[PDB]
Amino acid sequence: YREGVLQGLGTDAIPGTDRPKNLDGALVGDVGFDPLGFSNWLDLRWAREAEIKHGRVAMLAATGMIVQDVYKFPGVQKTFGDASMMKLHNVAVDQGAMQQLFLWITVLETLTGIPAIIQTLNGSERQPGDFGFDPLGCGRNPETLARRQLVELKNGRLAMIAVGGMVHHYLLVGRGPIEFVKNIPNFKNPLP
Amino acid sequence: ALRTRLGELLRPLNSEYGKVAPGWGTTPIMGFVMLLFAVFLLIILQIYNSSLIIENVDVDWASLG
Amino acid sequence: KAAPEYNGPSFREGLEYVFSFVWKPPILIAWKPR
Amino acid sequence: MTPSFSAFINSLLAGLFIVIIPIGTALLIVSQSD
Amino acid sequence: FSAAVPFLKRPTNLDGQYIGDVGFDPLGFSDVFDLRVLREAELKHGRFAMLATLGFIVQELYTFPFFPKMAPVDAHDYFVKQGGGSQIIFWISFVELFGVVALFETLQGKREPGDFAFDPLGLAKDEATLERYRLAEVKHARLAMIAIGGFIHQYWVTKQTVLEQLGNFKSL
Ligand code: CLA
Ligand code: KC2
Ligand code: KC2
Ligand SMILES: CC1=C(C#C/C(C)=C/C=C/C(C)=C/C=C/C=C(C)/C=C/C=C(\C)C#CC2=C(C)C[C@@H](O)CC2(C)C)C(C)(C)C[C@H](O)C1
Ligand SMILES: CC1=C(C#C/C(C)=C/C=C/C(C)=C/C=C/C=C(C)/C=C/C=C(C)/C=C/C2=C(C)CCCC2(C)C)C(C)(C)C[C@H](O)C1
Ligand SMILES: CC1=C(C#C/C(C)=C/C=C/C(C)=C/C=C/C=C(C)/C=C/C=C(C)/C=C/C2=C(C)CCCC2(C)C)C(C)(C)C[C@H](O)C1
Repeated sequence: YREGVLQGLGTDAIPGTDRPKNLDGALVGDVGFDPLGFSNWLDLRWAREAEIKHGRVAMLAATGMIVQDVYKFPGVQKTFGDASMMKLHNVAVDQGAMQQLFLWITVLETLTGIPAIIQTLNGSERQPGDFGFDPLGCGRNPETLARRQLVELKNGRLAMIAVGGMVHHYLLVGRGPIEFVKNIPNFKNPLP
Repeated sequence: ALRTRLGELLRPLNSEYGKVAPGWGTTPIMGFVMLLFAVFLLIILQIYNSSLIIENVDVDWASLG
Repeated sequence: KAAPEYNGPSFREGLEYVFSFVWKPPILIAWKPR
Repeated sequence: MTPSFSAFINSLLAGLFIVIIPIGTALLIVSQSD
Repeated sequence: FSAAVPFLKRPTNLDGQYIGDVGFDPLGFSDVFDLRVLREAELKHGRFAMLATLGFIVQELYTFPFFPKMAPVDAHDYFVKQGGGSQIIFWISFVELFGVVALFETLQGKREPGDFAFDPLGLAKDEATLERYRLAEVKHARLAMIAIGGFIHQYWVTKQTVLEQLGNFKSL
């Protein structure tokens, strides 16, 4: 609904084959690519709630491996040694950082993360993925928010693939996002 | 039916026969607690079976002293 | 020299009320489920 | 955390993600579809 | 439409009748137990904490001469044995028998939860002043219950009393 040309009916540009039936103009960012009909049995409200949160973690994770090979905060260097991104999920669980990023995130999801899905499942007004966080009102302007909702999800659909790639590439060869772009060859194969 | 002091004392405990909660009620909580109990039973079984060796848990007679 | 009529629970029931103080106080009724 | 405990937790995860999650997904996907 | 959490809906029985209500009942404890019993508890925990926080601070700066000088938490142990502990338990228990009678009254609806009718110095002049203060107490009780838990755990780790730790941060 930013434009029907970008999303929604008539914008199914897979050879259309009609359109996955449950999928329709209403859900944001629908081009109708549902080969496996997941929409068919599924609650697209948990389905739509589930896609945006995976997208937001990944855009945040991805900004992260990229801004971690490129920067480390005051300190970090002395602890953490200087280590690639998966090793951090093994050292951190012991320096304690991560375990105090699962405490507060668990507190986040339990207190607000789980009621909101139940309300969306219950038929409560909030749309899948709406936590009503708009501290600076880019959202306020109604026209721009519609562009943002299509923007938010598309970048998240992109980031989840990129972060999945960053993690896949590094274990096989290289270190991190920046370095893998840095060394093109399978020439050096630094171990994970 | 004989009425007794102890019978009248304990009568409300045996009063709501067939009273049920609607639908599924607390079934997910029961399933979660059963899953935790199953995990606990697996842990203690593998500890006794010596397939799970926690530090300072010597499953042996020599651990008595 | 007041003398109340006390048309109320017999002496034995009062001893029971006093016993119910120690085996049935109202401490846990407050946490009854709804 | 002995290597034995690590094997136990990963065994729980694999059983969840290779046995429980795939089979359960299929039953919900095909039950709802028919 | 909970105000505190815009996303979650207001829990059904948190309607602002009790002051201190921002609709924050995410896990829905309100529905399962009587709200009136819960307010009694909020304030009763808060009241112990709001006092204890003062004590950890005072016990650190000064201790009466007859008692040996000890860190605030250490004392739970000396006092278990000197026998002071029993006295502070006996009395707080005695006050509480009356508290059981008070609660049962709240359940019968004849007492506002948390009201022991103690305003000796008569600070509460008007029904608005009562609402202002009553909110303040509920806010302080909530802050204090968090802080007392902190003073204790930080000592269990730093092994330093709260004011001393602030002076010498001694980061892990
Ligand atoms: C044990 C102390 C205690 C008790 C009995 C209550 C009781 C109450 N509160 Mg209060 N509250 C407390 C502490 C407490 N609160 C603290 C510390 C804060 C500050 C965060 C608040 C902030 C607060 C607000 C803002 C509001 C209430 C409200 C309420 C009422 C309804 C919510 C409810 O049922 O909560 C039940 C609470 C419990 C059963 C205690 C939690 C026990 C859990 C299961 C254990 C884990 C808790 C843990 C500390 C939190 C996670 C932290 C993580 C690191 C592990 C009820 C009278 C609402 C109200 O006024 O309605 C009348 C309201 O709007 N409370
Ligand atoms: C808000 C920005 C900021 C972030 C996001 C951040 C994250 C982390 C993480 C990741 C979770 C770890 C693991 C970590 C650990 C250490 N930090 Mg900290 N840190 C930040 C700020 C500062 C400043 C300003 C200083 C500092 C210090 C140290 C020392 C030194 C002691 C040593 O010598 O061992 C250690 C070990 C000092 C330093 O050396 O910085 C040059 C110091 O001045 N940090 N820090
Ligand atoms: C879907 C997951 C995924 C995504 C989204 C993704 C994106 C990008 C982008 C962004 C557009 C670039 C620019 C890029 C570049 C390279 N990728 Mg790559 N990539 C992904 C997955 C894999 C796997 C599984 C392998 C791989 C490889 C390489 C090599 C080879 C260098 C070499 O031969 O040494 C180079 C230059 C191989 C490698 O890592 O060798 C161990 C290898 O098997 N990637 N990759
Ligand atoms: C509201 C809400 C929820 C919630 C919540 C929360 C966050 C509840 C948290 C509650 C807390 C933290 C209650 C803390 C009470 C602390 C007390 C009573 C301390 C007493 C100390 C004493 C008596 C002492 C002492 C001492 C003194 C003074 C000095 C020493 O010498 C000796 C000694 C050690 C004896 C959630 C989200 C869960 C769900 C929900 O939907 C709604
Ligand atoms: C911390 C931790 C670790 C970790 C970890 C992590 C973070 C692992 C994360 C891995 C992720 C995110 C993998 C996903 C990769 C993306 C895939 C497979 C999709 C590709 C797209 C495809 C195939 C098609 C797309 C497409 C569609 C749908 C069809 C049409 C066209 C097209 C657009 C191309 C360990 C596990 C390593 C262990 C360590 O001890 C600790
Ligand atoms: C056992 C022991 C003793 C003892 C003892 C004692 C007194 C133990 C008591 C410990 C206490 C009271 C711990 C408190 C934990 C409270 C937490 C984590 C809540 C934080 C608030 C949060 C997370 C707020 C979150 C929030 C924020 C603002 C934003 C989001 C919304 C909201 C959810 C409202 C001794 C000392 C007597 C000695 C003896 O030898 C042994």
